[PDB]
Amino acid sequence: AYNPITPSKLIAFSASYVPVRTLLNFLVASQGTAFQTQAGRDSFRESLSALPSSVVDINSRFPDAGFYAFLNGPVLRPIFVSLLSSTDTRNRVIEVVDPSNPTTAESLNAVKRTDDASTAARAEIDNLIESISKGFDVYDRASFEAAFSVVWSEATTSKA
Amino acid sequence: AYNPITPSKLIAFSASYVPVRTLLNFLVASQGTAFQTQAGRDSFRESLSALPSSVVDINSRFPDAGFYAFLNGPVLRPIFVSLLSSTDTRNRVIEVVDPSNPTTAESLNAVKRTDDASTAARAEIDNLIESISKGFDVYDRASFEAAFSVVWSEATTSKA
Amino acid sequence: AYNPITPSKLIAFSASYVPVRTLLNFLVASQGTAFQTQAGRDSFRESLSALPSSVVDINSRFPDAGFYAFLNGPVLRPIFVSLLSSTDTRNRVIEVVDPSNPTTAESLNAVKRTDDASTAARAEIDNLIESISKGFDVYDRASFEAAFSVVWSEATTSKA
Amino acid sequence: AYNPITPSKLIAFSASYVPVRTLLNFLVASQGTAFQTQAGRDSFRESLSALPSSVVDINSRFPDAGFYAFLNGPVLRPIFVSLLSSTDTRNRVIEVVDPSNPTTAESLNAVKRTDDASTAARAEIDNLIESISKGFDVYDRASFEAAFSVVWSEATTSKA
Amino acid sequence: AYNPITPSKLIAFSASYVPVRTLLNFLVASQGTAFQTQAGRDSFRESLSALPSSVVDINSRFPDAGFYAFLNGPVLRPIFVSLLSSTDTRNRVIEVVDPSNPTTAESLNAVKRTDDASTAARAEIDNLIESISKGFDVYDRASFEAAFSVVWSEATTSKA
Amino acid sequence: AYNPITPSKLIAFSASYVPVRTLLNFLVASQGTAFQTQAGRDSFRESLSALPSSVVDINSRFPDAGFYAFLNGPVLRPIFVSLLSSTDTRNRVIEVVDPSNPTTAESLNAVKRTDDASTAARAEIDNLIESISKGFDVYDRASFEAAFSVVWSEATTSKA
Amino acid sequence: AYNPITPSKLIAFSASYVPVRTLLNFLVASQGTAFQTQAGRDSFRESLSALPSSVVDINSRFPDAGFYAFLNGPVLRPIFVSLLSSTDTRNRVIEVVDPSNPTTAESLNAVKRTDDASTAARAEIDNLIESISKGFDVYDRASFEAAFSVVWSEATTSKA
Amino acid sequence: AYNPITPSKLIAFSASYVPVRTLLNFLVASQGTAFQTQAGRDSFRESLSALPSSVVDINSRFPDAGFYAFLNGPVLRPIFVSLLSSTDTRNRVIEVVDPSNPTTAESLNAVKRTDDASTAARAEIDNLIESISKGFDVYDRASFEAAFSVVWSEATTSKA
Amino acid sequence: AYNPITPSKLIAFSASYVPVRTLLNFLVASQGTAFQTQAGRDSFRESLSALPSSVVDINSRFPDAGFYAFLNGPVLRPIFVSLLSSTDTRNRVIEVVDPSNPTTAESLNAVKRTDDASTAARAEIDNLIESISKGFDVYDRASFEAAFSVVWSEATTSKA
Repeated sequence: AYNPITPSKLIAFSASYVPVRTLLNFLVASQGTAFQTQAGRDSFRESLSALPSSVVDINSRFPDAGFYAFLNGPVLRPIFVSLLSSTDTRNRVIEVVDPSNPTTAESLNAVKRTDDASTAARAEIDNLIESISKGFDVYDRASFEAAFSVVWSEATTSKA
Repeated sequence: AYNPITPSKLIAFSASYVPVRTLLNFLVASQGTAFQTQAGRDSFRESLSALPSSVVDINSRFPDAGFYAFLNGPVLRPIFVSLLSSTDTRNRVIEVVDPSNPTTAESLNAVKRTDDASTAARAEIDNLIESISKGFDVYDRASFEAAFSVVWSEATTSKA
Repeated sequence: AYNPITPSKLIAFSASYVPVRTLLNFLVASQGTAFQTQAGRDSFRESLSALPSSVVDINSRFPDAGFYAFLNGPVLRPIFVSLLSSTDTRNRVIEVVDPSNPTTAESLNAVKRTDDASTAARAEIDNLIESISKGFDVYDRASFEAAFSVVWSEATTSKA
Repeated sequence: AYNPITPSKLIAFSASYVPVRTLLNFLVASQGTAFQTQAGRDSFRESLSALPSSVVDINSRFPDAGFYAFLNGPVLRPIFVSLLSSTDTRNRVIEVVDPSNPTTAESLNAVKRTDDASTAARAEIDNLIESISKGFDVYDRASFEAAFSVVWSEATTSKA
Repeated sequence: AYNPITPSKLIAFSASYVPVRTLLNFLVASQGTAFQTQAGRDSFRESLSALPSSVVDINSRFPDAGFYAFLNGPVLRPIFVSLLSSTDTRNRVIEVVDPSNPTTAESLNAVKRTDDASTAARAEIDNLIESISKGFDVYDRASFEAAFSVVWSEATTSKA
Repeated sequence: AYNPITPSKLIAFSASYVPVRTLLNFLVASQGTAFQTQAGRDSFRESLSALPSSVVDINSRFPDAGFYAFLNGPVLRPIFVSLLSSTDTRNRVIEVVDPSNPTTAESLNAVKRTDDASTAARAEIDNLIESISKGFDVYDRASFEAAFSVVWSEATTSKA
Repeated sequence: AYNPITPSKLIAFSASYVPVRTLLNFLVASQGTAFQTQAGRDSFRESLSALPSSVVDINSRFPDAGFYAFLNGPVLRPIFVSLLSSTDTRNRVIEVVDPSNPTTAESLNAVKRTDDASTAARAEIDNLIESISKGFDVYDRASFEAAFSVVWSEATTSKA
Repeated sequence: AYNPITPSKLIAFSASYVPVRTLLNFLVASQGTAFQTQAGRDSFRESLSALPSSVVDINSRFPDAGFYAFLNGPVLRPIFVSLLSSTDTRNRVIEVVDPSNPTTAESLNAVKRTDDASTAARAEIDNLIESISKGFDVYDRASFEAAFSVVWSEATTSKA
Repeated sequence: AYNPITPSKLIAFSASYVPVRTLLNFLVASQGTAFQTQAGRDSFRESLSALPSSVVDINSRFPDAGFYAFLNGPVLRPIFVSLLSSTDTRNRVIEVVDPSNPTTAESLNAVKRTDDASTAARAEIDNLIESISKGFDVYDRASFEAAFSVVWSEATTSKA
C-alpha cells in the first residue's frame, strides 16, 4: 500500500526543494560572485548549498505532478559534496598594512593553495547546469511511484 | 496540446532575453573596458552575464515571431560559463605605496596569473560575436513549436 | 517583399556608420598617438572602435546609393576584434619616484609584455587601411538588395 | 507491434540529437579553437561531445521523416570515444614567471606528451566530417522501422 | 520533384558562400600576414576559414546562375581541414626578458616544431588558388540540378 | 556575345593592375631594401605583393589597347606565391643587450634558417624581371578577346 | 520442423550484421587510417572488427530475403582472426624528447617488429574486399533453409 | 525484370562517382604534391582515395547514358588498394633539433623504408591514368544492362 | 554527327592548353632553375606541369585551325609522368649549423639519391623539346575530325 521499503533509506535532507527553480537560475547570478576573495565563498555556502531542505519529510506529496527532483544519488554525489568543501573555507587574512611586503606568498601560504580554489569552483558550477536539467534523479509522476509505494484511495469529504 | 515533454528540462534561466539586442551591440562597447585592472572585470560580470533573465518562464510567448534566441545548450555552454569565471575575480590589491618595490610580482603573485586573465577575456568575447548571430540555438517560429507543443485555439472575446 | 531571411542574423551593431569617413582619415591622425604610454591606448578604444554604432537598425535605408559599408564579416573579424583588445588595457603604473630604481622591468612586469603591445598596434592599423577601402563588405546598391529583400512601391503623397 | 527486441540495447544516450545540425557546421568553427592551450580543450569537451543527449528516450518519434542519425555503433565508436579522451585533459600549468627557465620541457613533462595532443585532435575532427554525412548510422524512415517495430494505428480524435 | 535524395548528406556548413569572392582575392592579401608570430595564425583562423557559412541551408536558391561553388568534397577535404589545424595553434610564449637566454630552443621547445608551421602554411595557401578557380566542386546551373532535384513551376502572382 | 565561359574561373584578384608599371621599375628600387633585417621583409610584403588588386572585376575594359597583363597562371604561379611566403615572416628578435652573448645562433635559432631567407629573396626577384616583360600572360587586344567573348555594338549617344 | 541440428554449433557471434553494408564501404575509408602510428590500430580494432554482433541469435529471421551473410567459416577464418591480432596491439611509446637519440631502434625494439605490422595490415584488408562480396558464406533464401530447418505455417491474425 | 542476380555482390562502395572527372584531372595536380614529406601522403589519402562514394547504392540510375565507370574489379584491384596503403602512413618524425646529428638514418629507421615510399607512389599514379580512361570497368548503356536486369516501363504522369 | 565514340576516353585533363606556347619557350627559361636545391623543384612542379588544364572539356572547339596539341598518349606518357615525380619531392633539410659536420652524407642520406635527381631532370627536359614540336599528338584540322565526329551545320543568325 503506502511505503518506503528497505532500511530507512531517506535522503530528503539533501535535495528536492531545489530542482528547476533555485538551481539553473541562481547558478548563473551566483556563478557571478566574490571568489579570489573572502566574502563570496562564505555567503555562497550559506544560500544555495546549505538550503535545499525539503518540507518533504513524509508529511505531503499530494501535488501529483513532477517538477521537484530528488536530486541526490547520481549527479550530486560528486558536485554538492566535493564542491561544497572544495572552495577554500572562509578564514582569509594575509595582510599586514602594505599589500605585498615581503612574505605575502613566500612564508605564510603559497600560490597553488589560494588560486586553485577559484577555478575548482568554476567548472563544478557548470557541470551542475547541464546534468541536473536532464540526468537521472527527477521526482515526477511514475518516479514518485518508484520510491513510496503508491496506492491511496478516498472518496467523499475525505478531502476536507 | 500545449506542453514541455521529458523532465522539467528548462533553461530559460540562462539566455533568451539576450539574442539580437544586448548581444552583438553591447559586446563591442563592452569589449572596450577596464581589464588589466580591477573595475572592468567586476562591472562586466554584473551587466551582460548576470542578466539575461527571461520574463519567459512560461507566462507569455504570444509574440509568434522570432528574434529571441534560446541561446543555451550549444554555443553558450563553453563561452558564458568558462568565460564568466575565467577572467580573474575581483580582489586585486598588490600595492604598497610605490608601485614596483620589490616583491610586486616575485613574492605575492606571479606574471602568468594576472596577465593571462586579460587575453582569455579577449578571444572568448569574439567567438561569441560570430556564432550567436548564426549558430544553433535561435527561438523563432517552427523552433518555439519544437520546445513547447503548440496547439492553442480561441475565437471571439477570448483575446480580451 | 521586404525582409531579412534566415535567423535574426544582424550585425549593424559593429560597423557601417564607419566606411569612407571615419575610417581612412581618422586612421592616419590616430595612427599618430600616445602608445608606449597610457593615455593613447585608453582614448583610442573610446573614439574609433567603441563607436561605429549605425542608426541603421531597420528604421531607414531610403538613401539608395552606396558609401556605407557593412564592414563586418570578412575584413573586420580579425582586426576590429583582435586589435581592440590586443593593445594593453589601460592600468599602467610602474613608477615609484625615480624612473628606473631597480625592479622597474625585473620584478613587477617584463620587457615583452609592455613593448610588444605597441607594434601589435602598428601593422593592424595599416592592414585596416588597404583592405576596407577595397575588400569585401561594402553596402552599396545591388548589395543592400542582397541583405534585405528589396521591393517597396509607393506612388503619390506617400512620400510626405 | 511496437517494440525494441533483444536485451534493452539502447544507446540514445550517445548520439542522434546531433546528425546534420550541430555536426558538420559546428565541426568547422570548433576545428578553429584554443588547442596548444588550456582553454580550448576544456570548453570543447563541454559543448559538442558532452551534449548530444536525445529527448528520444522512447517518449516521441512521431516525426516520421529522417534527418536525425542514430550516430553510434559504426562511425562514432572510434571517434567520439578515442578523441573525447585523446586530447589532453585540462590541468596545464608549467609556468613559473619567466616562460622558459630551464626545466620547462626537461624535468616537469616532455615534448611528445603535450604537442601530440594537438594533432591527434586534428585528423579525428575531419574523419568525423566525411563519414557521418554519409556512412552507416542514419535514422530515417525504413531505418527507424528497423530499430523499433513499427505498427501504430489510430483514427479520429486520437490525435488530440 | 524538389529534393535531396540519399541520407541527409548536406555540407552547406563548410563552403559555398566562399567561391569567387573571398577565395582568390583574400588568399593573396592574407598570404601576406603575421606567421613566425603569434597574431597572424590566430586572426587567420578567425576570418577566412571559420566563415564560409552559407545562408543556403535550404531557404533560397532562386538565383539560377552559377558563381557559388559547393567547394567541399574534392579540393577542400585536404586543404581547409589539414591546413586549418596544421599551422600552430595560438599559445606562443617562450620569452623571459632577454630574447635568447639560454634554453630558448633547447629545453622549452625545439626548431622543427615552430618553424615548420610557417611553410606548411605556405604551399597549402597556393594549392588552394589554382584548384578552386577550376577543379571539381562548382555549383552552377546544371550542377545545382544535380544536388537538389529541380522541378518548380509557378505562374501569375505566385512570385509576390 | 559578351561572356566568361567555363566555371567562374576568375583570377583578377592576383595580377593585372601590375604589368609594365609597378613591375619592372619598382622591382629594382625594391630589390634595394632592408633584408638581413626585419623592416624590409615586412614592408615589401605590404607594397608590391599585397596590391596588385585590379579595378577590373568586370565593370570596365573599354580601353581596347594592351599594356595590362593578366599576369597569373604561367609565370607568377611559382614566383608571387613561393616568394611571397619564402622570405622569413616578420617576427625577428634574438637580442638580449650585447649582440653576440652566447646562444645568439646556438640555442634560439640556427644559421641556415635566417641567412637563407635573404638569397631565396635574391634570384626570385630577378626571374620576375625577364619573364614578365616577355613570357605568356599579357592582356592585350586579341588576348582580351580570348578571355571574355567580345562582341558589343552601340551607335549614337549610347556612349554618353 | 524448425531447428539447428548437430551440437549447438552457432557462430552468429562473429559475422552477419556485417556483409554488404559495413564491409565493402567501410573497408575503403578505414583502409585510409593512422597505421605507422598508435591511434589507427587502436580505434580500428574497436569499430569494424569488435562489432559485427548480430541481433540474430534466434529471435528473428522473418525477413525472408538475402543480403546478410553468415560470413564466418570459410573466408573469415584466416582474415578476421589473423588480421585482428596481426597489427601491433596498442602500447607504442619509444620517445624520450628528441625523436632519434640514439637507441630509438637499436636497444628498445627493432625495425622488422614495428614496420611489418603496417603491411600485414595492407593486403589482408584487400583480400577481404574481393572474397566476401562473392566467396562462400552468404545467408540468403535457400541458404537460411540450410542452417535452420525451415517449415513455419500460420494463417489469420497470427501475424499480429 | 529489375534485379542484381547472384549473392549481394555489390561494390558501389569503391568506385563509380570517380571515372572521367576526378580521375584523369585530379591525378595530374595531385601527382604534384608533398611526398618525401609528411603532409602530402596524409591529405592524398583523404581526397582522391577515401571518396569515390557513389550515391548509387540502388536509389537512382535513370540517367541512361554512360560516363560513370564501375571502376572496380579489373584495373583498380591492384592500384586503389596496393597504392592506398603502399605510400608510408603518416607518422613521420626523425628530428631532434639539428637535421642530421647522428643516428638520423642509422639507428631510428633506414634508407630504403622512407625513400622507396616515394617512387612506389610514382608509377602507380600513372598506371591509373592510361588504363582507367580505356580498360575494362566502364558503366555505360549496354553495360548497366549487364549488372542490373533492365526492364522498367511507365507511361503517363508516372514520371512526376 | 557530333561525338566521342568508345568509353568516355577523355584526357583533356592532361595536355592541350600547352603545345606551342608554354612548351618550347618556357622549357628553356625553366631549364634554367634552382635544382641541387630545394626551391626550383617545388615551384617547377607548380607552373609547367600542374597547369596545362584545357578549357576544352567539350564547351568550345569552334576555332577550326590547329596549334593546340592533344599532347598526351604518345610522347608525354614517359615524360610528363616519370619526370614530374622523378625530380626529388620538396622536403630538403640536412643542415645543422655548420654545412659539413660530419654525417652530412654518411648517416642521414647518401650521394646517389640527391645528386641523381638533378640530371634525371636534365635530359627529360630536352627530350620534351624535340619530340613535342614534331612527334604524334597534334590537334589540328583533320585530327580534331578524328577525335570528335565532326558534322555541324547552321545558317543565318544561328551564329549570334
